[PDB]
Amino acid sequence: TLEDIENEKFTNLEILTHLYNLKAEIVRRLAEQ
Amino acid sequence: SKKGLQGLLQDIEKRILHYKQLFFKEQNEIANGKRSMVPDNSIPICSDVTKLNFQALIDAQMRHAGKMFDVIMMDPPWQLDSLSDEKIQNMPIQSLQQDGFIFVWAINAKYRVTIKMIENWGYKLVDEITWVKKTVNGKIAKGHGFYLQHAKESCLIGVKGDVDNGRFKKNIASDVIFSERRGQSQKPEEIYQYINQLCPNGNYLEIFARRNNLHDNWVSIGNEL
Amino acid sequence: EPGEDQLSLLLKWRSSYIPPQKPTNEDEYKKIICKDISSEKLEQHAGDVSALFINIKWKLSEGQSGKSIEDLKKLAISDKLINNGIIFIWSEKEILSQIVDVLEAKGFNYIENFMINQLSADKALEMQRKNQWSDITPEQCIEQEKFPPNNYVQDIFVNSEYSFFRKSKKILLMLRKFNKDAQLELRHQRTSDIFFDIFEQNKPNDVSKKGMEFVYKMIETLLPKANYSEENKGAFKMMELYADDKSQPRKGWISVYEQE
Amino acid sequence: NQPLDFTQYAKNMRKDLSNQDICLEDGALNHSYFLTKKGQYWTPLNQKALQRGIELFGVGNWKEINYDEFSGKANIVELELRTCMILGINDITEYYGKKISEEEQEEIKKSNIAKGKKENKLKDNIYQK
DNA sequence: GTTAAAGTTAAGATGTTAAGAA
DNA sequence: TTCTTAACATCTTAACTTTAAC
Ligand SMILES: C[S@@+](CC[C@H](N)C(=O)[O-])C[C@H]1O[C@@H](n2cnc3c(N)ncnc32)[C@H](O)[C@@H]1O
Repeated sequence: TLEDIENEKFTNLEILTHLYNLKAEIVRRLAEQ
Repeated sequence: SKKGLQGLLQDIEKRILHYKQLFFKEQNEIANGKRSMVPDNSIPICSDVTKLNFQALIDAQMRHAGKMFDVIMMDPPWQLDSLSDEKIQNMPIQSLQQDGFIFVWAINAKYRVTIKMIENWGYKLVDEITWVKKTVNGKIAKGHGFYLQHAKESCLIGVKGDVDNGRFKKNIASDVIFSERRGQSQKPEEIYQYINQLCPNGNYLEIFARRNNLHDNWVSIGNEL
Repeated sequence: EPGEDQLSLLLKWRSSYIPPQKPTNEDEYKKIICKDISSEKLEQHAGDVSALFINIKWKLSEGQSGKSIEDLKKLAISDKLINNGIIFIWSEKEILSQIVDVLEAKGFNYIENFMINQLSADKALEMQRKNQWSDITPEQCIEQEKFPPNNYVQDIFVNSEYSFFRKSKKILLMLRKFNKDAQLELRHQRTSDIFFDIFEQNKPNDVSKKGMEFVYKMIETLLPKANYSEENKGAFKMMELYADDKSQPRKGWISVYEQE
Repeated sequence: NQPLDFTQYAKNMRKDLSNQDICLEDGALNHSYFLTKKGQYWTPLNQKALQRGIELFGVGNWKEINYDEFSGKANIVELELRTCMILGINDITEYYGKKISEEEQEEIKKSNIAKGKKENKLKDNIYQK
């Protein structure tokens, strides 16, 4: 969730990539219901 | 959970703002001319060792320096990133060097085969240096093993030709490097200091390298490098 | 406190290893004292052992006393003397490859290595002069286990006289002898492959009584079945060639001496 | 003689055998690539590629521009990250679906820099609204 | 409210050995 | 069937939390 994405060993551009991925998934959820 | 995860959406939008600002600042510093930890006298090559042709390296070195390499380091990706114990030997080390040294790092499972490899290329076994792993408190870092608890990494030194000249100072450094673990498979930086004590002002070649070391005056063949 | 020191924290098995006294009952210890292994016949004083020890003083330089590889070339080892055992031999790096192939021709495959890192007592005394009791002999440091404080142990290694990377090491090459039928009973990991041992300058080729107890105990724990317990009477399964006077007469060992 | 000073020597080796993404002009280490992880550097070839690709193709949809592109190390998130600077503004919602040539892009970039400087809130060339 | 003892856990370039794919 | 090859076989240290005083 919010912690493993915020990991320091994770590179910042891939932090952006996976973090955008869960934004897309959650806004798809709000599109669903 | 609609309103709660809407608040979570607002949270990750604040994360968008913070992270975009952070990366924009770092990239603007990059374009401003920020210098990495790498030194300016590093010669890297990003190509597979079994794929590249070393004759180009040979005549490039002969054109730009007039001599051959002084030290050929290698920390092979041993078979236990896979390679083999024939493809490592078949590559042309005996042409890459004429009068110098070779450091081949070996595990306890690949000792006899490494000695045979070094003796086949024309070198004669002369010395061995061992990395002794350490903990943050200073105790020996012992782990795994079958007959004993392993806390060791070996490396064997083979000499091709003559050594009695201006370079290659005798009776230097020590063969035991007591140092902490700093990676999954990452040799210490004391070995490079020992090398620079051994052959000052040299043209070193290192095979199977990573971006961790990339030192000065080093030719740093690798692929993920 | 001794915990903070790096030297005294690395050297704390010394108080936990006291070698036992000399055997007396004449059943425990065996002596086959003779003139030379390469001269005498073997595999008739013993048979089917599981732990072979060769305390070898390699000559390296021709002027220095010792022996060279041709004695090991002509060494009398058969399937009767050792069939399933593991052979322990002291090795250098000038003749490491030579030792490896001369023991490869007999079937002994290298399986593991066990080294000892030297720490000089003279170096400790000199460093304690250079930093500052401390008016005693290095051998007395080896005996009393009185180790002067040192938080950086990498400076205290011995200073050799090599023509290459300076020598601070002591290697025991152990080589398996595969049989695949009778097998070997062993416990795995109750020994570290490194132990930092205190030495003396101008004499690095001598491991003390505590280091000898350490290596003997790791042999004995590495091969539990060869321990003297109700079945090794006449079935010792352990000997040492080129035996020394210290710590070799042992309950369950055959001490192969060398008469002049 | 001279004991082979290593600056221009290493420059010549990097001209000869090293990768093209490590040496620029005659001799340069290209430090911008050794501080970033492998596979993501945004080479000047990529810079000119998206600079010529933002025109003659529908902006907003980067899948269709990446289908005709290398289809390699061209992940979308880096594209929306680095197209902002070509615009000069972080927000793209007001700049969706319209195509602008490069010189006017630099003009509006300079205008955004000037308005950020006058609005004393610029954070390293980046303007927020 | 602070200090110390007990449970935990995660990592450390092992190897022989029964099983089975050509 | 046969040699490999997956496919299984346990010990120290440093830190982190949890609980019992006091
Ligand atoms: C085990 S690492 C040794 C790195 C060294 N210990 C260091 O950290 O400086 C071996 C490296 O060799 C490279 N390598 C692996 N397989 C290779 C291959 N087949 N050809 C060329 N290079 C290879 C990879 O970069 C890999 O990380």
